Amino acid sequence: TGAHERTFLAVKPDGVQRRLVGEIVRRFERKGFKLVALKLVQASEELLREHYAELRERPFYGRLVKYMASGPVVAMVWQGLDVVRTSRALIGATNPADAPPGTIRGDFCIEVGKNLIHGSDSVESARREIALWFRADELLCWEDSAGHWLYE
Amino acid sequence: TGAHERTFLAVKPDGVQRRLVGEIVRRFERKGFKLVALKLVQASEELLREHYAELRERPFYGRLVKYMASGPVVAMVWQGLDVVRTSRALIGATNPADAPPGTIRGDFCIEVGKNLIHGSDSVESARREIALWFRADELLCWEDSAGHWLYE
Amino acid sequence: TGAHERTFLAVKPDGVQRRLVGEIVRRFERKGFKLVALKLVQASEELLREHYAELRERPFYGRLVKYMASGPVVAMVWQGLDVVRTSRALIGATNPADAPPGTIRGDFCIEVGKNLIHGSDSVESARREIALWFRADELLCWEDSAGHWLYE
Amino acid sequence: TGAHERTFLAVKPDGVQRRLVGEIVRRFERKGFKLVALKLVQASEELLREHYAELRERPFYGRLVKYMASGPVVAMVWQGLDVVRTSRALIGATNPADAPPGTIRGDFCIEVGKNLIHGSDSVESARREIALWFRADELLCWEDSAGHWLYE
Amino acid sequence: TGAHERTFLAVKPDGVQRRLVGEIVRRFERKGFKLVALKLVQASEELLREHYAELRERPFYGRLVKYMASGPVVAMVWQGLDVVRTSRALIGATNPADAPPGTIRGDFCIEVGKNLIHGSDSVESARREIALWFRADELLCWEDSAGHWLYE
Amino acid sequence: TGAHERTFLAVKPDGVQRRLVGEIVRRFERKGFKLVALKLVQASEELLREHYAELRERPFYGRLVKYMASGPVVAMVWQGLDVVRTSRALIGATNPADAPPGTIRGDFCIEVGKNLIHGSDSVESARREIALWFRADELLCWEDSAGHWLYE
Ligand SMILES: Nc1ncnc2c1ncn2[C@@H]1O[C@H](COP(=O)(O)OP(=O)(O)O)[C@@H](O)[C@H]1O
Ligand SMILES: Nc1ncnc2c1ncn2[C@@H]1O[C@H](COP(=O)(O)OP(=O)(O)O)[C@@H](O)[C@H]1O
Ligand SMILES: Nc1ncnc2c1ncn2[C@@H]1O[C@H](COP(=O)(O)OP(=O)(O)O)[C@@H](O)[C@H]1O
Ligand SMILES: Nc1ncnc2c1ncn2[C@@H]1O[C@H](COP(=O)(O)OP(=O)(O)O)[C@@H](O)[C@H]1O
Ligand SMILES: Nc1ncnc2c1ncn2[C@@H]1O[C@H](COP(=O)(O)OP(=O)(O)O)[C@@H](O)[C@H]1O
Ligand SMILES: Nc1ncnc2c1ncn2[C@@H]1O[C@H](COP(=O)(O)OP(=O)(O)O)[C@@H](O)[C@H]1O
Repeated sequence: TGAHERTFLAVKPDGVQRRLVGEIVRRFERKGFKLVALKLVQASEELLREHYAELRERPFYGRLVKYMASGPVVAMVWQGLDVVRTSRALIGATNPADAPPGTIRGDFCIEVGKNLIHGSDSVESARREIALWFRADELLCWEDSAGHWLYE
Repeated sequence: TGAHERTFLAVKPDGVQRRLVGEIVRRFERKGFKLVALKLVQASEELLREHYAELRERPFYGRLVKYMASGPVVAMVWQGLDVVRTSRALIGATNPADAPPGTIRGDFCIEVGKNLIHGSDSVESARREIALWFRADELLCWEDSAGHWLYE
Repeated sequence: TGAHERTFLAVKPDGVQRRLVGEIVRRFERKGFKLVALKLVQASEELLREHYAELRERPFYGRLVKYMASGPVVAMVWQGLDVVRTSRALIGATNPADAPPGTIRGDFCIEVGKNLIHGSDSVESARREIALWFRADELLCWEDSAGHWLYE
Repeated sequence: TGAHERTFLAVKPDGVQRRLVGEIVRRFERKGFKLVALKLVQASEELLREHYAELRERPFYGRLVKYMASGPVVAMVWQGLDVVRTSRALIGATNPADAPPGTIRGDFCIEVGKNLIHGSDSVESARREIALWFRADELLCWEDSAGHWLYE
Repeated sequence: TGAHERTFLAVKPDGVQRRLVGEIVRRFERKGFKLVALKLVQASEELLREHYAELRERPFYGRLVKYMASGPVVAMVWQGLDVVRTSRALIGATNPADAPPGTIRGDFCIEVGKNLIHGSDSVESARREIALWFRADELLCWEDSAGHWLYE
Repeated sequence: TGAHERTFLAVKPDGVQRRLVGEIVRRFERKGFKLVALKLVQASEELLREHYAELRERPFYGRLVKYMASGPVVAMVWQGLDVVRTSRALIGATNPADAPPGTIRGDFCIEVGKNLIHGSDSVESARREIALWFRADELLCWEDSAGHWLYE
């Protein structure tokens, strides 16, 4: 899908509580990605169980779903060339301990259960999570004036 | 009322296009205010005309309304003591020329017809603007861990 | 006297707790002031009522002493031309509501009882506060390479 | 001349030595002004005597000219609506002591003889200083892609 | 050779348009390198074709050359120990996708055909590129006060 | 042990002199580590050769001791899960040439003898260095409100 690829990102409850929302948004803005959906939300455990359905057998599954519902998250959709892969690169490893300085988690986090943010792991997960969290009318198309200075 | 006062803020289309959303959000976060609503919307002229109803007869009203409808805006509700009056101070004068460095308009723009942000001018205006832009179930109540170090 | 004037500054418990120590220090560093003493302490109530002796008969005095004692404070001494008066300008007005953006309290604080920093109000108060918080041996003399570019 | 107004700015030798060139440039970029000339230069005392000709009777004139020639300056031309007036607002008062936090001098400087930067005091001085420091071919015209988000 | 090694750097037209000049300059300043030449130029295709002579037969050569000529570039010479190799590390991989967060390309862009900066690839290349872009009298020798705290 | 592991960090004389203390502190603060001791000192040569005891027979040992004694150092103790190993990752490789951008030395330093910071290399070295630089009464215990958002 080229430069029209989209990913689902969410600032987790710890990110909101630590006042790192603007700090997170800025990292993706300064990179050149296009913000196309944004929402402050109180995620229900039902949505979170489906969001993390792949992890249902894991010992930390219950804790994860409860933590993600214990406070507001900032749900987001970002657009650009390799946005899924590259957003993951900017996030850093799942475990902050393996994430180098320079990444969100390397700069801001200690522990895997309190990493600040979610990013889709693949284009298939992205497509699944976009539809899960957002309605079609919540996804905005806009002509970026500086697009020519990011692409070609 | 009190620490429970709320204000309506909006990053205008130039804020999104100039990649200043994270920059704007960060400044209210670090000030100590609570983010209680957030969404990226593409506003109709109809909404904006109601939003700026009092400016109906102004020579610049057409330009304002079109400009606000020209791109996505980030709609926000912030909560805290004296948040309406204080957010306006953070934003700076309507004309960025009269807005001192240190303010959002002082640091980040030039002209009155492109001043990167809207803020409610009073508690009564905030009350009308919140209801106009948000459904009541888009306004989130959450226990902020940071209020302990901001309030007596 | 002159370029060798000194002030006492302290990051209050809310400053440490909100992780704003580095931020505060950076602002005095980038200004070109010379750091001559620095220390993390749990100041005893006995020390704090002598520090705030002049506010004895104020209603808030009691809970101001108890608060400043309720956590670690970063005590420091800064040196430079007009440091006392210039520090207070940088810190901002006592009530953060009166403190403009660009100042520490204008950027970071909401309420008077949680204004993340103390600064000596006069040259004479500075001499007194410096002597009360530090021993003579804690105040360091060091050749300031940067001085040749900050002074005529 | 509207949005086509230009001003001459120079990072003084102290600004270069303190590594504040990028920091200075950033303040004018983030404001929305257009950089149209840029040059690292070793200013001769002959050029500096003419640059500051208005000050020839002043007791500090010799010292000023010698300081300005003791190291490289970053000579610049910036363009935009009220760029002369507004650049001065961003610089802050001549004497750093009268310049509030938020301005270059308020944030970064102590003493009048070591203020970090020069800005034209008027459009007439701007026109004089542009021609003094730059040849016509050193002034570049470029179409700013985000111009529509700064003007109208 | 030694601390006297020099490299040619250029902020490409996208760096100027995305207002990242001050951001780029700040990163070499804070690393400890000495700025010895600086100018904003509008490069001819002829200069750029010589600059990228080795890429003459590449399928993207036309696009590169036109893009580089499409807007003003900031030409620079930086000086310091291992400055060529180290600047390249600061810049990051040619393709911004392979450039880790923390690098200029890692933080600030997406695509290989719009990577905001050029850096010499070797001491021999730097020598050719400096002579190509600068006259010898545009290269400044100045006694840096900061070298004392960067070098043994 | 665990979340209560502690490391010793020191801003070396070049760190203080280059006004990078606030910068360094901020980076450990934003990471979520807890500051438990802090102090500006002129460390005696006798202390420094016992601190660097293990490097006795190294050629540089002599001038390393004398350098670290030639100016004020900011001694500190930080606390958190895996703080020792994570601090060293944040600081970067001993030779800044091997230290990637995003790390402290990768961002700020050029040469091995002027790498602006020391950090304990192991848990056992930390216990030893902490005890050597601080008295038991200088290491503070305080309730970390932020901990509930950094740990599971
Ligand atoms: N071992 C664990 N203990 C507690 N929480 C975990 C653990 N592993 C993962 N998590 C949480 O669950 C989220 C989803 O895990 P996973 O899908 O493996 O990683 P990612 O978010 O990188 O795709 C993580 O981002 C993290 O917040
Ligand atoms: N004279 C003008 N010319 C063009 N646009 C204007 C003018 N005055 C105001 N505006 C636009 O209309 C908005 C609303 O105006 P107003 O309510 O007076 O200011 P504020 O938003 O600061 O309360 C302003 O923020 C600005 O975007
Ligand atoms: N009305 C008040 N209520 C609560 N605390 C106050 C009040 N006024 C002052 N304080 C506290 O007492 C401290 C010292 O008071 P004062 O000397 O008046 O201000 P400053 O610290 O700006 O010099 C202030 O920093 C503030 O935290
Ligand atoms: N009293 C003084 N002593 C030393 N240097 C001064 C003094 N006054 C001004 N200067 C230097 O001379 C420059 C030019 O002075 P002036 O034209 O009055 O101010 P400005 O630069 O604000 O236009 C100042 O920016 C400053 O660097
Ligand atoms: N495959 C490509 N497609 C488009 N542009 C490219 C490609 N490879 C390189 N370029 C452009 O040409 C410039 C010079 O290429 P090269 O010398 O290989 O890299 P570097 O500039 O990192 O030394 C690159 O910085 C980039 O702007
Ligand atoms: N080859 C060298 N030349 C000069 N100084 C050195 C050299 N190697 C190490 N040092 C200095 O000695 C300090 C301690 O050395 P070491 O323990 O090897 O590194 P680190 O401090 O990263 O653990 C370093 O921080 C550095 O300043």
